[PDB]
Amino acid sequence: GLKMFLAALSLSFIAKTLGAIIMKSSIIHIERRFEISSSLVGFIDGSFEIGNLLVIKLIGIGCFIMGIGGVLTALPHFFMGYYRYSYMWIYVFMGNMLRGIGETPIVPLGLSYIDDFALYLGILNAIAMIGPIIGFTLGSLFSKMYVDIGYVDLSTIRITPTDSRWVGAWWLNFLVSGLFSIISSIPFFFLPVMFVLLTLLQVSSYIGAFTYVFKYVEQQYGQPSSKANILLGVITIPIFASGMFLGGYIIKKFKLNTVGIAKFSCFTAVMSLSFYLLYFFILCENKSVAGLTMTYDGNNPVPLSYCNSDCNCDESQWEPVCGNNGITYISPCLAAHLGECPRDDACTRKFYFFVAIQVLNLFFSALGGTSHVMLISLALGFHSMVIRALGGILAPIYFGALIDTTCIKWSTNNCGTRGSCRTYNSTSFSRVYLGLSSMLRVSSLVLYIILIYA
Amino acid sequence: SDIQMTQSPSSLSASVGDRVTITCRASQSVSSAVAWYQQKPGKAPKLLIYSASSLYSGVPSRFSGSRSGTDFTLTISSLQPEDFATYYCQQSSSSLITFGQGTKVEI
Amino acid sequence: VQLVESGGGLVQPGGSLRLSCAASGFNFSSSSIHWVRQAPGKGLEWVASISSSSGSTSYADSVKGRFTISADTSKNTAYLQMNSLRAEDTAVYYCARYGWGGPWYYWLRDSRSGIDYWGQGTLVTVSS
Ligand SMILES: CC(C)CCC[C@@H](C)[C@H]1CC[C@H]2[C@@H]3CC=C4C[C@@H](OC(=O)CCC(=O)O)CC[C@]4(C)[C@H]3CC[C@]12C
Ligand SMILES: C[C@]12CC[C@H]3c4ccc(OS(=O)(=O)O)cc4CC[C@@H]3[C@@H]1CCC2=O
Repeated sequence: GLKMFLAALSLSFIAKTLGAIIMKSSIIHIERRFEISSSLVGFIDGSFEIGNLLVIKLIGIGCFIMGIGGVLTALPHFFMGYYRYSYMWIYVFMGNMLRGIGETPIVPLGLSYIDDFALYLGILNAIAMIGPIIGFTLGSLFSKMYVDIGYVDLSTIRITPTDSRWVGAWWLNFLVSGLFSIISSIPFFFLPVMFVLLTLLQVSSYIGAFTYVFKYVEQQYGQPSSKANILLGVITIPIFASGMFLGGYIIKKFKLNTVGIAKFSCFTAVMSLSFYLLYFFILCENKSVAGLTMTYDGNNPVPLSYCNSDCNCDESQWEPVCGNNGITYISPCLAAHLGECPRDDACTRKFYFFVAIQVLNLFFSALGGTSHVMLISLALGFHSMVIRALGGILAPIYFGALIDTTCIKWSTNNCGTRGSCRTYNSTSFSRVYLGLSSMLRVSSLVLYIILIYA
Repeated sequence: SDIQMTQSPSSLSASVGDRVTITCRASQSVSSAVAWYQQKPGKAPKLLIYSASSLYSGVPSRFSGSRSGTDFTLTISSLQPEDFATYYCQQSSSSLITFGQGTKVEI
Repeated sequence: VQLVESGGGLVQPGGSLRLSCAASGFNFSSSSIHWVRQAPGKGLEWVASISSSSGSTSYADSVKGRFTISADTSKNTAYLQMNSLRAEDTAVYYCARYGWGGPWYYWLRDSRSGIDYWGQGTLVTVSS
């Protein structure tokens, strides 16, 4: 008769597996409304690890606390003004921290009470990966709506999702998440050395890359939030589950007792880096944004235009146009129609190659992703805590720092520009993003080699 | 139903920058679904206020509508030269509409 | 965005007639088109309604029946076919849409009230 208890903890785990999938998708939308540089979205994201460090039947209370955290995460939107077509993001930060609190006694006490009473971890993690695809599809459905929906006639909106300034309804994501957490809290109230470095220098890459994959697929390739969301949701997550299952299937398929698992970890890492260094050869050439990379006339890299030197237009505001030739100018003052110049069909076709390479990379990672815990008692806890703390808090911070080192035009808000980046010099974007990722991967690989040697 | 609406004033003489208080009365079945329109000669009416509190996006912020008991009211905060026209108070419910005889302001 | 009515003339007393209203810019299906009348130098009045693709015919307790309100959803048109306009129907008929109501978080307690967009209309006067 424990099956009801099992279903209760399953509904508990669904909320935790939904949380990150929600936050890292909301990060791109909550950067343009509060108009904050991309170095503080790192801190907002790291707040969720900050709370977990701070807090480091009863297993159910955390679910209601998380519902509270998510509802407080969305509460700023109701009690606030309108976003043009502040020191207020604090709530969001506080909110996220609250979330982390609930996350503390939920995951471990589950297995703890599970091993005492009466495979269970197996079936639980099997039914675990559901929430991610649910959340990815919800994000694909909500990244189609505005930010102040229910309060403005959508037809009077002029921005489009392919445009830069557009921001969706993230508060609804947090709201549905918190409501699900509250509901999942309802039943429990009635129910009764070198290896840590090796793994850190690999997990930091994954967390940063997930935090900024949408920034990449939106500024080098022409893919909005909805398409890239549902394409990872429908495709990449079932294959991730297939890899996680094949991990345990392989452990039984061949006896990888001690040297076998080491060889397998080296193998999965090498296959990862082998299928991950191909993003360079799928690279589409950068777009032409005059006045920021190339001068108004001629092709060379603030020497104002000869034609615009006479006109007394105003710098520092993004409202673009698309010349018939394929060059985008900053605003009609400086010079076809309102919008930008989308890339040729070449990049739109290359995006599917990007998708296939991403699927294959996540796959070849998922094989060792499960064997890692098999390889390594309190040391498990120390490794877990260290990777969580350092990766979570530090990855989006340094990633955002460098990505902010490559941002041509910014926005001004009454002072101190520090406005959300509204155009990226795409080649520098590729260099920085892929370079940090690849250098970190190889830094982990050399440690793998040293370990398997010893 | 049998929803009616009456409109007591029929010729007002407010001056510039005043607080005219045009007031319609709900005869039967107060529905809290009123709307106040404005019409100039030989043109098509526009929406000033709907549900007696909100406004139409584009309308000057002077016009203030309010609900009290059974007699809705419309106060023009301060008249202007582009305001002297006819004002209609309409009521609607579950696909049945009823209109009013209109207050005509003048000087 | 724009709603234009066409048809209407000086039909002799008795007989029938039909007026059409075309509109594009909004989903022509999910927009409760309404007909409203204004006699010469008088108040307004409501005539009919087609809430959606569904008929949902509803009329006025003074001229009910003699009118029929239909719609060609494929041809994005609203139709009002009238019979025996005797003397009182002389007016300047207007099409209209129930505009987007106020902020849809707390205006579900109150029903739909506003009327956003209006056509210029043309007379359907009737006499001998
Ligand atoms: C403080 C505690 C008690 C939580 C309160 C939550 C409510 C404020 C939420 C729950 C359901 C929400 C609604 C769910 C869905 C919608 C539809 C959404 O889209 C539309 O209405 C479509 C508009 C259009 O198509 O033009 C607008 C917001 C709204 C009304 C939401 C408004 C806010 C609501 C009422
Ligand atoms: C599979 C996943 C959804 C999104 C995933 C992702 C997406 C892009 C990404 O960027 S990439 O540079 O590795 O392409 C990395 C990852 C790493 C894993 C991460 C999640 C683990 C749980 C989950 O539901």
